[PDB]
This record gives sequence, structure tokens and C-alpha cells, in this order.
Amino acid sequence: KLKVVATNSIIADITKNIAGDKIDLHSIVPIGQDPHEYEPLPEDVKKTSEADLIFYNGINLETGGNAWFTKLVENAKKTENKDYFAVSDGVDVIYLEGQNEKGKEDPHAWLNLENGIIFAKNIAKQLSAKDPNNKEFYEKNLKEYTDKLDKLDKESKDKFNKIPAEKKLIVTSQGAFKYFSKAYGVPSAYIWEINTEEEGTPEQIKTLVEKLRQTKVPSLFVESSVDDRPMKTVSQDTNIPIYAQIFTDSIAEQGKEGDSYYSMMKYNLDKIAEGLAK
Repeated sequence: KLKVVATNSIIADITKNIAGDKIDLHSIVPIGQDPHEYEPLPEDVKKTSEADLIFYNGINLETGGNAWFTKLVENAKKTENKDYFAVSDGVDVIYLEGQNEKGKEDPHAWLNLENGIIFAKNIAKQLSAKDPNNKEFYEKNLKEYTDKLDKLDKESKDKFNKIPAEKKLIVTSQGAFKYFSKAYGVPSAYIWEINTEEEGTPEQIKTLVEKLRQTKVPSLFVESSVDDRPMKTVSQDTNIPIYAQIFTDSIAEQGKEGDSYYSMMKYNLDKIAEGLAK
């Protein structure tokens, strides 16, 4: 079978929905781990060296900072757009501080479903090119899976459009929901920007608290992957309750709520819409 490596559980789950059991799939960053700052283990190095096809997020998720993915593919002697492919190719990127320069792209593209669909399209394209015997199967699965994501995307947009505008603000610890904000029309506010060295200082908390006191936002949210003490402080200082824990950069463990890219997104979209309608 085609040997495929995915960098994280979101990309691996989308890949499973296109390829089923036709491939031999290995995922590097385990469920619930950090897909930006990860140290590959010997098994990841071996599997990447042997792979026919490698999928990564791109847009600086795994190539910034310690650039773990760049080192991995260079040591594995794998070539860009031959052996490895960025599943975000074609997304309408968002830049940090609104400054268009290569390396300033915000990586969190999958938090809108139109981009999950683009991820799936790129995965199906490259599986078909490397394994043409199953091309019809990949194309069929792509159509079925993108229809499922598209339905959730339209349903979710209808929910958010109904919410009184004064309540529509997605508040999280890190600014990881800009793609969600762009697609669903819910502006973002957060404690620290992506790539800040200091996470949750008194100055950052105070800055967000002062912004939120001037708003009518009824609920706050907190990521399951971050220390919740900064947002709990923001919640107490503003008297705005934390409605729910939400997913950011991993799906849930198998058998739990949110254990696929689709179910992770359905949980997030439904809980954010519920909390903001309060």
C-alpha cells in the first residue's frame, strides 16, 4: 500500500476520510499534543524516510520556531511538491498583524470548514497522483466528505447570522480563531497573539479585560490545550462566564466527543453559537 505520513491528527483524520484502508498511514503529532512545537521521535524519522507521500499543514505551523518539519524532511531526503505537500495550498491566508510577508501567515486555517474542504481536495489530488489504481475511490470519498463539511458550514453560518451582533465576539486565550472569525462573521479577541513568548501576563489580561468591559459579549471560551488560569482571571475580572472548553489544534481521543475533524468542528461551532446566544 501507499505509505503516507501526516504531521498531526487533524490532517491524519481528513486523510483517513479520503483514503480509508487503501493506505498505510502514520501520524507524527499525537492526539492532544502541540503541532507547532513538537520533537519527532525515532519512529517518526523512520516512517518519514520510508514514506511515498507526506502531508503537512504549511503556513508556518511546523516550519516556524524549531522548524521540526523542515529538519525532518531534509534528513529524510524528501522533496517539496514531489514527496511532501502542504494541505493549506489554496487557502485565502490571514497574516499576523495584517502584514503580508512570507512567514507571517497565521497557520490555523482548518478552523473554518471551507479550508477543511481545501485540505481534503489537496489530499485527494496527491493520493490520486501517487496511487492512480484507487483514484475513483479517492474522488468518490472526496465528494462525500466535502458534502458533509459543506452542510455543516452552511448550517453553522445560519446560526451565527441570527445572533444579535452586540454579542458576537469569540474570546479565547490565544488568537487562534482568525479563520473562524473570517468565515463565520464573529470577530476575535484574545489574551496573547500567536507566537508571543509571554502567555498570560497581568498586562495582557488587563488589556483584554478593559476591552471586554466595553462589550456585551455574554460568554468567554477556553482552549482545551492551554493553561486555563489566564482566561479564568479574565472571566472573574469581567464577570463574563466561560461557557465551554473548545478545540484548537487537535481532534479528541477515539470514542470521545470531537474525535474527528468533522466532529471537532461541529462541537466548536455548536458550542460557540450556543454560548454567544446567551
